[PDB]
Amino acid sequence: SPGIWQLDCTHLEGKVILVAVHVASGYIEAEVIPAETGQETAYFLLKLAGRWPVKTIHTDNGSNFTSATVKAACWWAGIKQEFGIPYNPQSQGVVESMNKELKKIIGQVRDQAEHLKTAVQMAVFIHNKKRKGYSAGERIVDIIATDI
Amino acid sequence: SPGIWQLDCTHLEGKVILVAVHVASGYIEAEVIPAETGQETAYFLLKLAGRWPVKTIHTDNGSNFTSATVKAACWWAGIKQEFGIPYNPQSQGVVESMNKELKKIIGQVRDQAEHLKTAVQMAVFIHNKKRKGYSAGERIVDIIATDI
Ligand SMILES: Cc1nc2c(ccn2Cc2ccc(F)c(F)c2)c(-c2ccc3c(c2C)CCCO3)c1[C@H](OC(C)(C)C)C(=O)O
Ligand SMILES: Cc1nc2c(ccn2Cc2ccc(F)c(F)c2)c(-c2ccc3c(c2C)CCCO3)c1[C@H](OC(C)(C)C)C(=O)O
Repeated sequence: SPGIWQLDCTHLEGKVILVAVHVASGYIEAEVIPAETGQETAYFLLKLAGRWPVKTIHTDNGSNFTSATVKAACWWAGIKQEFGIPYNPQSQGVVESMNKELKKIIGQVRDQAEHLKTAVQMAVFIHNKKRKGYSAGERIVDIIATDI
Repeated sequence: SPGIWQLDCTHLEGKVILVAVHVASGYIEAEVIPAETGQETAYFLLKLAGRWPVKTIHTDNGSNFTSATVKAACWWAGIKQEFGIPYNPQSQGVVESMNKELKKIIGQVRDQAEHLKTAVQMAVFIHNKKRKGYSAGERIVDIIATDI
């Protein structure tokens, strides 16, 4: 489904990186957030939902979607709650692979910037433009355009 | 051209809103930034360029693209410098109209949130999904997919 995104946080240098993966394409949106809080996740979801047609959110940590602020963002944006991760052999290992690739790229470009957030955005850019043939960026735009 | 974006800052409640308009579609990306600085504009451009294929940036304030940090972001992302705004009757008034519409929507939803940044993201969501027929969100994905 083109409306499914998986959101997870990863920790690096005492900072938190919120990583959203568009499951059907492997496209990533990421932000360095001041703390792993419900208010940060809610704000991130409102931004994401205004940029792409988000129908469902998945995660490897269900408790991060329990706060009143996150429930309010999903209610307002019309995003449906997902219990666990439904078995889908087509997307098996895709989210883990995209997160592994992003982490590797961050490590590879880290010394090119002072701030971790700068290295993270360089890594998102490299990841989204990398041809695998099409790139994740080309794939998401094709998937969504064809779904419209 | 599908690679042209116009970036400008607007001021509201003592805060700064950086508004990026995809000129061919009217699609918007916006963020509330802590101050009108070169480092904030540079970071915003790196994020934008990793999400969409940005070729050229326009603005109504040329001096905001003179810092070493902004020049570095454009160099790394391969974004070309534009002197003034070239005459294009097809896009006449589009950026001004999109900014006017965003400002009106912010005013309309402002009392639904505590934080201005929340109202801004609600406004971006409403703007991008509004059918004018297609929405700006549907138009950008069609323009970029067809350009690929
Ligand atoms: C924090 C920061 N400063 C930057 C720069 C560029 C110039 N300067 C000024 C400067 C002057 C003298 C130095 F000795 C020095 F080390 C840096 C980028 C920057 C901006 C864009 C960019 C890159 C860099 C390094 C790398 C490739 C992708 O695009 C930075 C940068 O921080 C912001 C993006 C927030 C401005 C950083 O983290 O280093
Ligand atoms: C700051 C903030 N808090 C929120 C909420 C929701 C619950 N709460 C807790 C709360 C509890 C008791 C209250 F009396 C009270 F006023 C708010 C949103 C929020 C989150 C998402 C959202 C909306 C709201 C209001 C409006 C529609 C779009 O989606 C907020 C919100 O701030 C963050 C998004 C940063 C969490 C805000 O600015 O109000």
